[PDB]
Amino acid sequence: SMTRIIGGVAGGRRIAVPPRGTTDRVRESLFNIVTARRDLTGLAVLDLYAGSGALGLEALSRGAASVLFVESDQRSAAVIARNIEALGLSGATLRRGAVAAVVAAGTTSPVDLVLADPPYNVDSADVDAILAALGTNGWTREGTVAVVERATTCAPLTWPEGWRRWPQRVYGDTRLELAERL
Amino acid sequence: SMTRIIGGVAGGRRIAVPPRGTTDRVRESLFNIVTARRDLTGLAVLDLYAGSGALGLEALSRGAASVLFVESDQRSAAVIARNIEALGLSGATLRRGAVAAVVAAGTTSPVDLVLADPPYNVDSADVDAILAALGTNGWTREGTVAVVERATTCAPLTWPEGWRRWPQRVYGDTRLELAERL
Amino acid sequence: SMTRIIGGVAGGRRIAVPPRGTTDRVRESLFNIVTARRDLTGLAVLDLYAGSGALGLEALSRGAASVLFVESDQRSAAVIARNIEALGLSGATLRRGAVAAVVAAGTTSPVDLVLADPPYNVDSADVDAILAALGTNGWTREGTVAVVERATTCAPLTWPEGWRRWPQRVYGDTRLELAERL
Repeated sequence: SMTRIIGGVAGGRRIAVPPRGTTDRVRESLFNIVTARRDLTGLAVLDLYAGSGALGLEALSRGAASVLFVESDQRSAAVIARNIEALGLSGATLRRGAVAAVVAAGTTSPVDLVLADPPYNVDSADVDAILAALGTNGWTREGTVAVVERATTCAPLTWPEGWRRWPQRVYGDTRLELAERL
Repeated sequence: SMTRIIGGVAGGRRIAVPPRGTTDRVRESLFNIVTARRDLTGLAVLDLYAGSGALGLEALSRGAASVLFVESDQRSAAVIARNIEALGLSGATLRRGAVAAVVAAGTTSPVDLVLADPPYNVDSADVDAILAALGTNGWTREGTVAVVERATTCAPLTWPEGWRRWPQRVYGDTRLELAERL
Repeated sequence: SMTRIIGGVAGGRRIAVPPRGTTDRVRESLFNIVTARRDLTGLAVLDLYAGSGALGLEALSRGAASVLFVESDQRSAAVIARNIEALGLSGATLRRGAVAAVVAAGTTSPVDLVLADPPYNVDSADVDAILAALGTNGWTREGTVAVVERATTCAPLTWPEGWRRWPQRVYGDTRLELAERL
């Protein structure tokens, strides 16, 4: 199947989705929330468990300078690459690998916005460990926003350390947890 | 003379200016900067040395929930009141009094955005004392943005405390200094 | 012009006065009243809108441990400094700046006695806000005495909070308002 980029310069353009996931309201809202509180212009973005790439590509559409997509599934990575090419927007890099492993090894290049939509079978307590790692392994700096999409049946996240949680939002059966590094 | 509100629901509407200050680019750019990094929706605003009220009325036009205008000069207060009326927007309060003395006495009602364009004969070191007072006397909370408009010939401000300075902007012979409370 | 210190170790010594306010009985009586109820020995004093410094210097003469003089006018600050040096008494500090802005920014060092002779052009409502600020911003502690000298044509002060007013005194066309922090 396909979904559509919501807003920005590629708004209304179609992108492919790998096999299931499993909304437009959720993605629209996510970016209304973020862009209400931050300009995407010039921002570096990390899109974890990227899947189709819908979240990172939305960010690029709305003026982010860079997005690193991290995705473990090879067919999903192919779909991401195809979507990057179809949109024609600069600044995308694709890293195919086990997400928690990439996150574990860290970086010297922090981002300003982390987007994550883990698969159904990732427990919230392992996500919590990823959130700690974002803080300590170079991925974030003061002001970095992290957004995690989870089904409402998943246990809520436990934010670490020095993150200020934003208000929690629900949409049908999906929850968005949002926080910023102090 | 008159100037115009730049954007928001009253964009284009005229407002009166007291016996002069003495731009549209400065006011436009101020709000481009702030509204890139913060949603004005629902915010509480403090407009110090308000003069015509152009800054605080701009904030109201763009969706601020409240503005407290503070102004010492009686004719200027009269102009501000006329402008609140002319515009017809809710959420405005006018307090006529000596601005530093108002700030000194404090509040239990913090704001999210402080706008200040002090007259030419207020020294920067006195503004510095006001910026400290905003911190300690109830006017601010974590996340509050402060913006001070000064002629380029004035000495730069010394931010106190735990404010993080944003990049400094200059426009002709006006500087804007912007910061947020950590 | 010149005036004389009334009492204390510097009793009867001359001090210079800036371009005028515009008495000896007022200052004599002020200290008769205060020293009837409080010992000056070892006290910390604040002299706001100090002008010539005549009040704070009187306090030092009678045994105050310290006086912080606050005065905005540069020639007046020069006169205070000259008077401090002429008397030769220790414990004087001179802070030149906008008085309400100094008061706004506060302190971690309270005083026992506040003396204030605001200029004619300062409204009683702005003095009232200073009086509030004195209580909340670190300038006072339990027992601190505040004394404000005003022309009888000025409206009376509104004392805040947990101040107990002492009896009001009048001397020609000057009033003294005295109170103590509960």
